[PDB]
Amino acid sequence: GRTTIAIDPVTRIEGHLKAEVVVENGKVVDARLSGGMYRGFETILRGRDPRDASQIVQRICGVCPTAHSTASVLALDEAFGAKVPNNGRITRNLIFGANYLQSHILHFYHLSAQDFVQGPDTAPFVPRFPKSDLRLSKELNKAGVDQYIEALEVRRICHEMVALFGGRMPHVQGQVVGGATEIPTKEKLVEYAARFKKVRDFVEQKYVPVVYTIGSKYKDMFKVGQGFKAALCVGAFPLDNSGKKHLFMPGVYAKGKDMPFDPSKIKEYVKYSWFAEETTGLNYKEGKTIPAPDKAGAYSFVKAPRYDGLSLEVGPLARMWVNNPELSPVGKKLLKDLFGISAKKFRDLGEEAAFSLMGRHVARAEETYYMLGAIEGWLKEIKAGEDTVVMPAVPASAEGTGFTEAPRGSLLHYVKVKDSKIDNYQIVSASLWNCNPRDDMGQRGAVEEALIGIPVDDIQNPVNVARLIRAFDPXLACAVH
Amino acid sequence: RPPVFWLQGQGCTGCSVTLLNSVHPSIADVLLKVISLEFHPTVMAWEGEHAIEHMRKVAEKFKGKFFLVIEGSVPVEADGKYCIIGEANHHEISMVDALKEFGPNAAAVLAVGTCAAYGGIPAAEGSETGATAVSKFLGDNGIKTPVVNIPGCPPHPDWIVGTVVLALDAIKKNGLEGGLAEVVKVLDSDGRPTPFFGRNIHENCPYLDKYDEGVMSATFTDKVGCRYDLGCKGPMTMADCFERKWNGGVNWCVQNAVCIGCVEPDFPDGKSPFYQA
Ligand code: SF4
Ligand code: SF4
Ligand code: FCO
Ligand SMILES: [Cl-]
Ligand SMILES: [Fe+2]
Ligand code: NI
Ligand SMILES: [S]
Repeated sequence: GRTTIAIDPVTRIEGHLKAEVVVENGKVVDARLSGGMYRGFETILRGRDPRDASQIVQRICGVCPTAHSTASVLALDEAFGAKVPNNGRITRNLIFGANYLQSHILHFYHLSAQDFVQGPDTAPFVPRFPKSDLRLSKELNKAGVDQYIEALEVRRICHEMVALFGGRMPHVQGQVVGGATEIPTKEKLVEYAARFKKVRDFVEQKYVPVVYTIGSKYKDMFKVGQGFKAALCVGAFPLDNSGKKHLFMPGVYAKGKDMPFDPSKIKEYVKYSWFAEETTGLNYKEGKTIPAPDKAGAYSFVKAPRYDGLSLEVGPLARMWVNNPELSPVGKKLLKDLFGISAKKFRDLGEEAAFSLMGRHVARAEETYYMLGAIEGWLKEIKAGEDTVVMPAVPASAEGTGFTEAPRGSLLHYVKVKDSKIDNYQIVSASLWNCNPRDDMGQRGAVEEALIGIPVDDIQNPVNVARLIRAFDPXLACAVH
Repeated sequence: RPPVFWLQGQGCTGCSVTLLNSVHPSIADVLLKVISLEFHPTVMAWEGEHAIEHMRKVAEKFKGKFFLVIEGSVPVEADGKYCIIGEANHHEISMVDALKEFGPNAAAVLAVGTCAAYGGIPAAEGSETGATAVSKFLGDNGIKTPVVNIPGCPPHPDWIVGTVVLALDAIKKNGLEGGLAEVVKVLDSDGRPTPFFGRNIHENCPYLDKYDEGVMSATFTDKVGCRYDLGCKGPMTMADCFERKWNGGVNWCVQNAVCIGCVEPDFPDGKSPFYQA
């Protein structure tokens, strides 16, 4: 009574993903995810001037390039000994945070919303599954489409904000070792704040409400997709120049317990990944990337990262759970009205609902709101005209690690410099943590496990397989690099 | 609206994101009024084997008349195992396979982005997947379909949209074969539409006076001097970024920092190190 289903490509994600599930008695009972495309940035980078890395590594992903830019320049800062000016710290936060808004808006509306909203009767919105389980009223559905179309302009405006101090987007020019390449002027800070107002309004008035609204028509989706119920956050957006206070603070959550984040406890397994057997079990400081595309038993170009042997998830859910901030006003309101739930802080959703298919869409909308306040702060904190960069020399031999949170989860770059050239460069990315295969111990990756128990009551219209995946906002370019 | 299939090989999806930033026309207008984007895995409604089957049904219906956009390079090593883009009939589909299947039957191939056009970062020093430019991979396999390169890492949205409109207006006025001939006439030796890649950045740079005076910025944040000593590759780059700029006109690379020559065939290695001349 076991049926295997294969989905390749999973669409309305970034990058190349095959999902294979076994369905039994109307539910997933096993799962395997395959990242099908490899480029090998960690070898491509070797031998280069380290400053090149903060451009090369952005081409890992055109959706989240500012996250790779940030991790890279932070790693180079430590390796070079560069003291980033206070004003450059703030400019970086303005550049990067603006893409948090773009990416989260892009994900819900232009990747996720078609899970619940029927679009216009033309490609690429048709054809689709005959029984797509699209539950919304004609009135709410059209609101979905109207907001989808509006979100196209809103997310474009987010990239205008990125480019004001970042140079262009995708692939910013404005972040380098030592700070930020362009001092914010009063004039362009107005241009930034003007656009920010429009995005704030769309976020508060349209995006956050509609996530709660649409979820209420899908309350069964809060009861599936829990997986391991274990989360990772490495910290992001420095709030001072001490390196200790951050908008998101690091932390691990596993087996109901909060624990601190210790990066020496990260290892990358490759038994079921297409990399040479001899490279398994490595911390990123000793990481190796030797492709083995014919290796028997392997089924993915994604390595299997494990935290102290744990398989964790990352992303807005992970961050909001770890940081347990205050929920937004309209979130409290609509959790009361539409779900009969009383909540003040994010964890008042409780572990089961937060760690759910629909909970991760909720966490992402709440985080988008949360970020509005951070950006407002930096727009006040910034000092128009004050220098944003130092010009440091290339070290002959050095190492550094840059930690941040990409829109989709924890991201670190580690660089080792030898002879003033890149000797090793290792990337542990967000969707790597989510969409990885089994480790050498046979423990499944986070989404592989979160797929367990997903309903497939109609093997010919198995829409919940990819809906669950999309809740994690995957980016297989990031996962494999 | 002609049918368009958008296939991604060794890409970072930056080509698709930059297209979403199109201002005039907006992306909604492009999709709803200019092209019929029949397959695009990042934005389309359906999924998996059904999305591929749909593309084949449209490809078989519109044989010789559909436009094929290729993002990313094509890895030929290990029998194509470095880029699997789908599965139909329990049969994995590599980018090599998919390009041999659809390439011959397209009206034209638009290689968008420096990876597809010229190989780019996946083909750079240190790589080991056999990343290949589209025009090269097709020639190597005897496929005569015309290729138009729209390079850049990423291209400006106006370069992609502009080239599609350019070719559709040519085809309306002169038919399919004649319209495409008129398009080839406006391509430079690197396959690029000269409307967008016909002018050198440096020769049109607003800091050209400082360059000739020898007044060079020594820190990035110094917006008075020429950026040449900081590594600007404007002198070796063919694009109109000095004029149309980026993201609704709010900035461009030379104002903000340096040009890194992302539209040129030798990107990245021939433009590296980025931060010294
Ligand atoms: S070297 Fe660069 S900044 Fe200087 S004039 Fe040329 S294009 Fe402009
Ligand atoms: S200015 Fe140079 S690096 Fe920037 S987009 Fe144009 S060609 Fe590419
Ligand atoms: N966000 C984003 Fe990209 C991924 N996953 C990174 O890191
Ligand atoms: Cl980002
Ligand atoms: Fe890695
Ligand atoms: Ni990404
Ligand atoms: S991403």
